[PDB]
Parts: sequence; structure tokens; C-alpha cells
Amino acid sequence: NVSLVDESLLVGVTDEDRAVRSAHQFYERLIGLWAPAVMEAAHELGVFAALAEAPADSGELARRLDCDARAMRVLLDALYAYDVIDRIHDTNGFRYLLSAEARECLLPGTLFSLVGKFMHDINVAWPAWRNLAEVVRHGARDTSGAESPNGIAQEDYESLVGGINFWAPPIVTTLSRKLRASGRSGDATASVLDVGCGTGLYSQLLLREFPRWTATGLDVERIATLANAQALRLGVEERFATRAGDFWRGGWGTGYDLVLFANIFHLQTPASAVRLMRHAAACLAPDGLVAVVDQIVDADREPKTPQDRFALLFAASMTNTGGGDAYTFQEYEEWFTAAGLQRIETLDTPMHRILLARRAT
Amino acid sequence: NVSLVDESLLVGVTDEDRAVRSAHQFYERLIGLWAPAVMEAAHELGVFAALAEAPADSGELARRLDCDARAMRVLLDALYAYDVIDRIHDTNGFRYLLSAEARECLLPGTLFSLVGKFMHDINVAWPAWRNLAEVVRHGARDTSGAESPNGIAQEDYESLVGGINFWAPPIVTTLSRKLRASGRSGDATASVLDVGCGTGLYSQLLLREFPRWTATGLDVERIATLANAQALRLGVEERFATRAGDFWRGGWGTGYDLVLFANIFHLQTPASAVRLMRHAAACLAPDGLVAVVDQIVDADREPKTPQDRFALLFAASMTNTGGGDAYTFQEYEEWFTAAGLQRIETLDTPMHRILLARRATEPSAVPEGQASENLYFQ
Ligand SMILES: Nc1ncnc2c1ncn2[C@@H]1O[C@H](CSCC[C@H](N)C(=O)O)[C@@H](O)[C@H]1O
Ligand SMILES: Nc1ncnc2c1ncn2[C@@H]1O[C@H](CSCC[C@H](N)C(=O)O)[C@@H](O)[C@H]1O
Repeated sequence: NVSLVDESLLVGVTDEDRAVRSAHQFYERLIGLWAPAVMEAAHELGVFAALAEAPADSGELARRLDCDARAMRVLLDALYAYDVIDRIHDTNGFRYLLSAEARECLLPGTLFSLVGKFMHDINVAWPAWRNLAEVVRHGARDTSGAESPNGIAQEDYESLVGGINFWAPPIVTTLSRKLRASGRSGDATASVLDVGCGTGLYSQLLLREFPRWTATGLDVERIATLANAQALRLGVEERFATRAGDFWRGGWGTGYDLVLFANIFHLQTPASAVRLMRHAAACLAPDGLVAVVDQIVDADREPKTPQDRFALLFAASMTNTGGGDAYTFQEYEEWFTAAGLQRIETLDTPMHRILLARRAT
Repeated sequence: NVSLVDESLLVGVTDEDRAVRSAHQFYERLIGLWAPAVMEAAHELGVFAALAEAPADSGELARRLDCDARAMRVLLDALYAYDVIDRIHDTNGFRYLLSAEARECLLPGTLFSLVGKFMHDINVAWPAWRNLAEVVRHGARDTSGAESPNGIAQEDYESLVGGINFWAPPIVTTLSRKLRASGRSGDATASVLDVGCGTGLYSQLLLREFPRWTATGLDVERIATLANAQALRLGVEERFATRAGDFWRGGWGTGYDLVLFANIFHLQTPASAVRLMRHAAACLAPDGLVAVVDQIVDADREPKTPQDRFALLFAASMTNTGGGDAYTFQEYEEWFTAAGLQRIETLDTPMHRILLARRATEPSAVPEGQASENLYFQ
């Protein structure tokens, strides 16, 4: 399906055979470089927007985009080989197009658009990844020698946050099922705090699921603007508010039934993480919950499941961009304890775990 | 498996379900960026050589390599997540180490070392891949409009040729099995021409398989130097020779029983490809064979098999580096016909296909004469 090596043709177990087999497997990993390069170049050239507007043969698309015809065929067939675009082959030749699901992912301004991820890679991640050895040499450390938090800046998040909206629906449906099995129902009011809310999608999907709930997102000015616009598109604006500014300044509020941290703790240092956890505990209502949605692994750091394997890789993505980590269950439990909280649930999602915690006293 | 997404937790019915599912699959493809970055950084830092010398925990490796302890933990655990390095468990914890098979791939100077591929990526391919958009805009067409061959240069091949040695053994095993099944044997004299031989591994492995054969490798002088050294390493130097120079000149000799083109045609334009095929036919014994080993796909260009999917991607790798293609079976058949050859076999290998061609047996359906000549010139 995805394989680039016909492994059925790598046979034997002599030392030579095993070395050759490993070399092919390592080469296949190395050529994983090619997929973001192809996809991100296609984005830069306007390929996806053009295919959505009108399906096209490769020569026609090259003319429309002022590109070389042969190179465009090569690029389009590579995108088809990655299952990113569709292609019809009949007696008239080839026509390239987007499926509805691909359109949602590849065009700007849709709910699940990956354009912000493409742009994050182009502008931030790809130059950093080429310098990874330097950061490993020197450490993700500040001028005083202390661990630094992750370095992705608010202006970079303006793109990236929309590009990670796709994570939210599986996470929110898993969380919502558990909250309903926890006696939290529709028709009862509750207040949510979404710390570092990004576009606000996690909050906004909760608002759709729980029609009497309200939610408040904390994020920086320009991100809060994005989040309010998205709430309006989703029809939950009357129950979604933002509180713009650096969340380290406080002004979070109190009485929250749910405090959500999605994709926040991996940005922290241990010192900043424990502070955030204590802040969260202080704003909880009686019977409130903290939900951490993150790349979380056991201290053994064994890649036993896809979520564990992704967490170990995500830690490298954090180091690449200046700090943070994929923290361990044991670390979260330490932070919970320090904040007077106790972990009560762990739920798996496609690429994350949800940890739920509540006040012990 | 080695998936990075737990796809059992993604639904796929509604339009929103399916968009979310595709976005996770596309994201998984995008984060393929991270693996070469981690592996190539580890090479630059000396990780693989150090682990081969002495297995160590992250903190010990950080000390030995003058790196930060936490960042080294992050790097090594990522390599472990990619199955590139292993663990050995002690009563007090574990160390990282390389398996025997991984050592052969990750250390410099071994026969199957990927180091030359790491360095090709670092020096050439990484920066090119981020400029891919501008190369698609302009194409490989020269100032006069004609397509250019691939632009990877001799200085680049000094690293890359050793870094692709790993492809050769499965290919040579498959080729040799077909040669023997067809009647060839190693206790009779035969001559092989290896055009653009690189390190010479393909013809050197053939020389080990067929102990009375000889082989001549064609390449530029700095690569021929590598090939002669490797022939000595493999014990076949008495039957392996090189001829340095631009192989597009032709005049390759006479009487060759086998003319091998491994990883050559994808570098070509259609014009240079047909010229090479004609040079091959001109040097072939009456019963000789041409073997093309390349990224080859049907004209339907459908990603049905791994080899098809890799070929379509490899075409992009050629465009990335200035020219060439993953050519189709039908294009090779054009070139065989233009050279008086006929395809007789197609064989699959892990990431390639082998085409075998012999001298044609039947004449063109168009009789000799001016009309045939005019068709030829057009
Ligand atoms: N000190 C700080 N104050 C406010 N927002 C912050 C912050 N540090 C990080 N953030 C915000 O935290 C978010 C991290 S990305 C995650 C966004 C969202 N929770 C999601 O999972 O999709 C960004 O929107 C970023 O601007
Ligand atoms: N015009 C030319 N004349 C001579 N050698 C050339 C050439 N163009 C390319 N080459 C050589 O062709 C090789 C291409 S890489 C393939 C090497 C080998 N056949 C293998 O498959 O491993 C390089 O060694 C390069 O130096």
C-alpha cells in the first residue's frame, strides 16, 4: 500500500542478507524526505488550488501555473503515488483531481487544511532540521544554562495552529464519551478553560457536543482573532470567548469544570510545566477536571504502540525547534501531585494520549 | 508495525471523518522529513561509529561525543523509534548498540555503507529538495529548449556510488539466476561491460558468481579508482578492469556477452538514452544480452506495486537534481528497436526491474529504401 520496497524479494538470513535487508529498510526511511518536499512544492506552485478549481491533464495544469510540462507530470504522478491527489487514466490520457477529503486537507481556509503545516515546515522546520546536529551538541538551553521551553513563536503559530486542527475531532469525541460516562450530560451547564487554545477547535467541538456549555480560550492576540472567527463558522460563537495575551500573566478566571491543555505540555520545561499544573488546579471548580492531551510515553520509552513511537519522534521535533519534550507518565504524575491533583484516566487517541486528573485535596 | 498513527482510532464514513483520516495519513507522510534529519545528524555527530566501538547509555554517549545529555537522549530514542539502533539490558538499565546488520549499513567504509547516501543528502539533495518548486517552474530544458541529463556530478558520485552498493546483491542474484537458466555458465569465458559502473559491485559480484568471466567497467577516472579498489577488496581484480572516460562517446569494443546498465538510463534524456542503447548493440556479441536495471514502470504509470511506486517517486528525485526520468517499459522498447535489439525478459527486484534484450531476429515491416530512410530521419 505505502511500501517502496518489495520486501518479499529481500530474502535470506545470512549476515550479508540481513545487512542488505536493513540497508533497504534504512534507505526507505531516508527517502521519506521526498514526500514533504513534493507536497510542499506543489502547495507553493498552486497545484492543489488549481486541481480543485478544474481537474486537468498535466500539460494543461503546467500552462495554467506557468510551469514546465514534463516536470509537472513528474510532480503530479509523485503526488498520485503518495495517494495525495487522484488521477483518472482512460483512452483520453490522464486527468488529475482532488477527492473531497483531499480538498479539505490541501486547500487554504478549510477547517482541516494542512496549509499551515506546509508553511510551518517551509518557513521554520525544514531549515531547523538541517541544523539538528548543532542543537544536539549545545542542548536546548538558555544563556544561563537552564533548559529552555520550545522556541516556536507566536507569529509561527499563526500558521501552524490551523494546520493541526485535524488532530482535534478524534480527541474530542474520545474525551466527550468519557465525560458523558462520567455523569456530565447535555442540558447541564459547565465552563471550559482551553489554555493555549490555538484555533479553539477543541473547545468549539465540545460546545457542539454539549449545547449548554461555555468555553474560554487563552491565547495571544492574533491567535485569539483566528479562534473567534472559527467559532463563528462553527455556530458556537455565543458560547465561546477568548482572553487574549500571554497566559503567564495570569488572568485565567476560576470555577472551571474542565481545564484543557492540548499540545501545550510538550512545549514546556519541567519547571514551567509544574507551574502550569498548579495554575490549573487553582482555577478548578469542585469536581472539575484537568485534561492533558499530549505525546506521552512511559519512562521506559519503548516504542510499543504507534502513540509511543510518535511520542519519541515528537520529542525530536521539540528539540529541533528549541526546547520541550515528550514527557513521561511518571513526570505528569509528579506534576499532578505537586498541584494537589490525581490522575484518574488515560485514554488513547490516534497520535496522543489524554490524561485526566482531578483534585485530591 | 512501525506506523506513527493508530489508524484503528480513526473513523472513515462521513465527509468530516474522511477528511480527518486523510489529514492524519498526509501528516504521517509529511513527518517523513524527520527520519533523514535524525539519521544524518547522528552521522554528523559520530553516533554510529561511537556505538559500534562501545555500547552506551545516552549520557555516556553524550560525554564521548561532546553533546548535551538530554538532547542526546532525544536523538537516540528517536533512532530507536526508527529501529535504526537497538538496546541491551543490564540489571541497572540499558545501553544502546548497533546490531551486526545495522553496523554494516551505518559505518563508513563497509561494503554496504549508507554513509555516502547520508553525505549526498546533506551536501546535495536536502538543499535541492527545498528548491523543488523553482525547478518544476523552469524544467530541465536548456537555454535552447532541449532537455538536459541529470545533474548529479562526478564529485557528488564520489560519495553516492558507495552509498548505493546495497541495491546490488538482490539484483545480481536475480540476474545471475536468469543467466544460468538461459544457458550461461561460469566455467566458459565471457566478457561483461558495466557502463557507468560506479564502485563496480554489480560486475564484481557477477565475477564471483562466474569464475571465468571478465568485466570492464566504464566510468570517469575518479570513480574508476574506487571500482578498482573494491575489485581488490572482493578478490576479483585479476578479471576486472576499468576504462576511464565519457561513455557517451561509444566505441566500447566488440564481442561482449553482457552489457549492463544499472542505474544509468534514469539519468538520460531520450536522445542520450537511444545513443547509449546503440553503443550497447554495436559492442555486443551475436548472442550477447543487454541488461537494463532501473526504475521502470508501465506507460500507465500506476503505483500498483512497490517498484512502480518507487519509480514514480524516483522520477521526482531525478527532476530534483536537474534531469532524467523514470522511463516506461514502452520507452525502453522504443530504444531497443532503434538499436536493433528485442526485449526478452522483465524481472522484478526489490526496488528495480531488470530488462534483458537480445539482438533482434525479425526485420522491420517497412522494406529498405527511401521511404524507410525518410521514416528513420524523422
Ligand atoms: N505563553 C503563552 N501564552 C499564550 N498562548 C500561548 C503561550 N505559549 C503558547 N501559547 C499558544 O499555545 C498554542 C500551542 S499549539 C496548540 C494549539 C491547540 N491547543 C491545539 O492543540 O490545536 C498556540 O496557539 C500558542 O500561541
Ligand atoms: N557520461 C558519463 N561517462 C562516464 N561515467 C558516467 C557518465 N555519466 C554518469 N557516469 C557514471 O554513472 C554512474 C551513475 S550511478 C550508478 C553506478 C552503478 N552502476 C550502480 O548502479 O551502483 C556514476 O558512477 C557516474 O560517474
